[PDB]
Amino acid sequence: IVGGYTCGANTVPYQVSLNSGYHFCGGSLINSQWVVSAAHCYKSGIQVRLGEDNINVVEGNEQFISASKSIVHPSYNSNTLNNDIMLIKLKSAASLNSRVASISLPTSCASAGTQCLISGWGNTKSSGTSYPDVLKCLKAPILSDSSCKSAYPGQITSNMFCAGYLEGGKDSCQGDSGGPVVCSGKLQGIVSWGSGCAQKNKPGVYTKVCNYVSWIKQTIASN
Amino acid sequence: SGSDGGVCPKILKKCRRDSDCPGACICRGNGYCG
Ligand SMILES: [Ca+2]
Repeated sequence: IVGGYTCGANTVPYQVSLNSGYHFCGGSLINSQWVVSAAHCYKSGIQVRLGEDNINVVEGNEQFISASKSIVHPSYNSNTLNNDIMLIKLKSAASLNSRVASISLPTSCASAGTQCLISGWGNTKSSGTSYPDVLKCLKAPILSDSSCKSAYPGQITSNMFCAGYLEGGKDSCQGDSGGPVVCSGKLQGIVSWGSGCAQKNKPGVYTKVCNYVSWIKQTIASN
Repeated sequence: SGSDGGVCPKILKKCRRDSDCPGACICRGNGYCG
């Protein structure tokens, strides 16, 4: 997260870290057994870390749970990033508490202008070495379809939206992928991609979660 | 990210060369994709 603020320990209780020997992506807990992340965050043998704040120090509220299943959307395209969503099943159920909690799925899509919370342990500079210990946060609005499509000619599919600031300065960045964009208490986005981080005219691009509610429910029901 | 305006996913990934990186991401001088 570039241009953001320190969240505060466990203030984003649905935020998880995906760890394969090091933190590489975020995710969002949607029930005691399932995490939503990005398809491009797929690895075999993922360990989900919940209740984390400082990912490099044991602080006492963490739960480490291995993924038993990591299910990429069947139509995910790794060049265009269309359908950039993945469901991870936990080997055992997380113990829900004030610091480890699920976030609701949307019942419809959010309109442009809606304010959201974006979070993660991604780079806190647009380039160079600035990977944080503690969770960082950003408030950012959903941008219009026309703004998004003009910023990224030919690159925006029906399954993507832009959020952030056309003036730049505030954005998600490398290490934030797969993490939450939450608006009015619903999980509306997944950190996906961008051209750089926090550059003018190049806002972050996010997976449109509202398009996948049926698929999420069906996958959870059959796995 | 590189300078070409391509699709660069925001994953944190260690790398030695561009082919280690997803999409249009390149391997930056610090050994991470961007
Ligand atoms: Ca910790």
